[PDB]
Amino acid sequence: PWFQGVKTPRALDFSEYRYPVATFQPSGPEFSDDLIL
Amino acid sequence: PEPGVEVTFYLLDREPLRLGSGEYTAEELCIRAAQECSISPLCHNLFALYDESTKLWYAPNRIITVDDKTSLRLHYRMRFYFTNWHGTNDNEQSVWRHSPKEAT
Repeated sequence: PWFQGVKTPRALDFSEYRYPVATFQPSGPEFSDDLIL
Repeated sequence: PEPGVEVTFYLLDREPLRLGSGEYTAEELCIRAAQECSISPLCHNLFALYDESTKLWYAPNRIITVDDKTSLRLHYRMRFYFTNWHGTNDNEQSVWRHSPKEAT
């Protein structure tokens, strides 16, 4: 039966690709100093 | 088999969590697993806990107690999934996050 049928799987063609979010840029300052009234 | 509770993942490189005592809440162990597997805080809430031997999932505020005798195996899995998240399926609209004034 299947001996006479040969065909590549249909889930092997690729198109338009894809893209996720990579990451977030780390950034933060610190410049506190404190006094009382 | 051996006495004790074990967390399990799907990556052989990450060693399983191991604990002998302590009185925990599911969110703490969840964000512990997240820290160990290095998941962004923007994405940790997609994950939860599940018991294969019970076919049930623990509550976010559920309390788990050890008594030097208890033992069970747990699975830190992602649960909330949305179909056609990708853009490969052109037959239906995909999904995306909102962006401040392309799609994220």
